[PDB]
Amino acid sequence: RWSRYIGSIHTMGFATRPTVKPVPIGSRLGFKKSSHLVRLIDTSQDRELGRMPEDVARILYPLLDYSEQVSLEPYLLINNGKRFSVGDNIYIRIDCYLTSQAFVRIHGMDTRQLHRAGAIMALFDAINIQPVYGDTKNEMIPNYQENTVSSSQFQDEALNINQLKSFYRITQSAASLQNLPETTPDESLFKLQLRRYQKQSLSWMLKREYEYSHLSEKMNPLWKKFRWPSNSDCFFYANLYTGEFSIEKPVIKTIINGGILADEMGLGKTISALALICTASYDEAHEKKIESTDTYAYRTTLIVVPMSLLNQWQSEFEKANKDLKKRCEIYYGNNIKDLRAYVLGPNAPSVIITTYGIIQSEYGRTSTSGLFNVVFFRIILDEGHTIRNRSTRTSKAVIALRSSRKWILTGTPIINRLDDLFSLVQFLNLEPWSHINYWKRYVSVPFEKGNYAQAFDVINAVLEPVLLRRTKNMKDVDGKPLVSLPPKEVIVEKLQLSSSEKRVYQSMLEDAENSVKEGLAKGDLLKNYTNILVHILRLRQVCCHLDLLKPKSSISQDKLDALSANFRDIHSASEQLPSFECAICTTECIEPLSAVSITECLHTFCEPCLAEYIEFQQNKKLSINCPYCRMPISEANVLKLKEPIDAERGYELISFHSHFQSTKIKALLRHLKQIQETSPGEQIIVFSQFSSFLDILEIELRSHLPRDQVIIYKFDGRLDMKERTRILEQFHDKDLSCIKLLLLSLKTGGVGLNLTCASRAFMMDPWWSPGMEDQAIDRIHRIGQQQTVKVVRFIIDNSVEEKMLRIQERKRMLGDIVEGDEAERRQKRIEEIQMLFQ
Ligand SMILES: [Hg+2]
Ligand SMILES: [Hg+2]
Ligand SMILES: [Hg+2]
Repeated sequence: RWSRYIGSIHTMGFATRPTVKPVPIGSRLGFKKSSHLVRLIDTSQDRELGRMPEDVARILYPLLDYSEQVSLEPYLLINNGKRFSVGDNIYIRIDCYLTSQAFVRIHGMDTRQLHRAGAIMALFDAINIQPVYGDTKNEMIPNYQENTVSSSQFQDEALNINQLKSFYRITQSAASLQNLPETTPDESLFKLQLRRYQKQSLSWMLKREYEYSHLSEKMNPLWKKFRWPSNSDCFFYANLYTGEFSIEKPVIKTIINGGILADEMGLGKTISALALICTASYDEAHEKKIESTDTYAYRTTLIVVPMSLLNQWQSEFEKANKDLKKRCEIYYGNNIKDLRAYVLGPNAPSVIITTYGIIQSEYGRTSTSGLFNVVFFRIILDEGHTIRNRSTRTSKAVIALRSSRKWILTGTPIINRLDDLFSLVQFLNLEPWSHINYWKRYVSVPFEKGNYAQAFDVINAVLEPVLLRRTKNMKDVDGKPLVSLPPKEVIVEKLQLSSSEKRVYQSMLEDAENSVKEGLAKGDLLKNYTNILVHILRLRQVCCHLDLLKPKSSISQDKLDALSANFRDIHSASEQLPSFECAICTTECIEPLSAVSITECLHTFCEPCLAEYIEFQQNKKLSINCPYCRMPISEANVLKLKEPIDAERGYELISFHSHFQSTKIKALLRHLKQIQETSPGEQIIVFSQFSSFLDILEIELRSHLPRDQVIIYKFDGRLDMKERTRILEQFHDKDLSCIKLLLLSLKTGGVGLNLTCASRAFMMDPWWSPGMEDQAIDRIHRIGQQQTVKVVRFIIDNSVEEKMLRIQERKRMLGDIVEGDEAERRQKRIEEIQMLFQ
């Protein structure tokens, strides 16, 4: 035990009790603890003398609780040789000492610990003691107290795209990261070729797991160094954030296993994670411990991944893994009966891939089968910004997962709020920042009160040792960008027509071929040139959508989800089995459940009873109304329960009749549903030459995609200029919470339309000229762009569209307009038709 002085405070006090004999100048005063009123007493008279000012009482009052930790010895400064009157000023010098009972003495007690760390921090501000810096440019300042540091210009927790690009500009702009060593995995266990940056992330990820056995022979930003005073060793160290002090320099190494791998999309995060698994797939230290002399899955790596990427991960693992001894399986649909026994058993798989929705579903119903009665070896979250909402069942589920090593693979750790990082920290369990009180007191509140640079330094301080972030725009040591971004990548995706679509396309081909046989049997093929191109056009329309030749349900998937929610709310589980009445025959219990017919307004019928009503009302051509409440019920809006009934989900309302989706719209939706989780905020452009096809696409896309995650913009081309630019205005509005689609016509192209924000293009149909399609795509990419423009061309296999592509290939070889008289032009007209029908 010892004591030591660190600073003094000079302040006047207001007299409370008069003094008969004036107090000595060097009076050894004291502080008694009882808008805050801390009392100033003396040691001789044992009476009260004064009340301190408010701004000084706020500093003294909480410090008196830590008496053994920080003692305050106030001395008297001026004696006017007079009895203290009622209101005289008491000039005091408060000598502040530090006792070893605070120094190096380090149940949900965050409030007790922050109150100390804060009162101590306010004490330092009063005595105006500052740390020592040792670099050429000075680092961060001490974080200030509550309702201080010039709090002004209140800012919301939600972030601007400008505000967000400023956050990245500091965490991705760490020190030189181009000198990270390259770890190359041997081809005995891994059959892919990592890039230069991928070998760096592997070495860093192995370093983060402290796997030094796979490296080739390869302080404390929050703490700061203070200096003792010398009036009334020469250094000490402290962390004002937690109130912890240490006589020696605390070089506490990194503690958590793993980290966050944030990288711009296109740097191969998935491949780097796989290289990590193929290098270290089990806890070697645990294996030796158990045999040299339980719920730990010391050999299994759990990968939680979006649903739309569940099969790609299984695929990419098989394409990369060479060691057959380590197996990889997908946990989905309760396929593994006792997963707890599986991952702990002798045949434990090395990798298990599953969905957040599976993690969410098993957390809610208290699934003791697995995933939560087992501590995994390594958890890897792909697109980890899913858990960014602290209050959703999915986040609570992920945070409940236990593992020795944790990884977060996300290209965008912050979507639209600063505290999206908190759950990333809460997952990694970074004490004390996993605790919410530590986060809201040192990051949230200072940010919410406009002192944002203060919060960004704290954020950048905790994530720097744990987060690694590289950018495709970064330069290597040789002088090259990490990724050579081409202007565009165009890919032809061949599709095959549905069973119904082929029968239509084959019928239209007869009329096309028959018209060729007519003109050819009349001595001149061009005599039916106009009549031929008509049938060729109809074939082209059949490829896009059959409705382009000449009832549709009026309920979107968002509405069905809402109707299903209400239906499960009306018919809730209870002691007895679930039963459904019928509005026509008053049957208390409809059997079977597949015979239940539910109207647009959620009223239950027997499927024959409702059908009999509709047939009877349609045979008399009378407006259809619900037999129960007399509301407009459309026949296409009749609903039924999905068969079978999912026990984990409940009743699901699907359309009674089925509706037709063309092969191309089915394929586009297949892409879009995957881009949502692949890359947040992306602007996609959808080209088609047929305007009515764009009208169909708008209706189908908005019906099959959630509104809060996919926003559809369609350029009517028949609107005033201010609205058209207002559409582009909202289309260039980058929103990482959704993806934006611009449906515009290939005919007009992008003439006078800025389309630079687009990262992806979808060509829904080909045209006679390659120039028009090329010109539309070429107005999206501009040199000096962050992302290459990914283009997909949907072409119906063995159809006219495949033929038109061959015509374009001809034009590119010769030209679009190679002039010539009507003698040379007939040959081109004939050859084009031959190329269409061969
Ligand atoms: Hg019925
Ligand atoms: Hg009804
Ligand atoms: Hg050809």
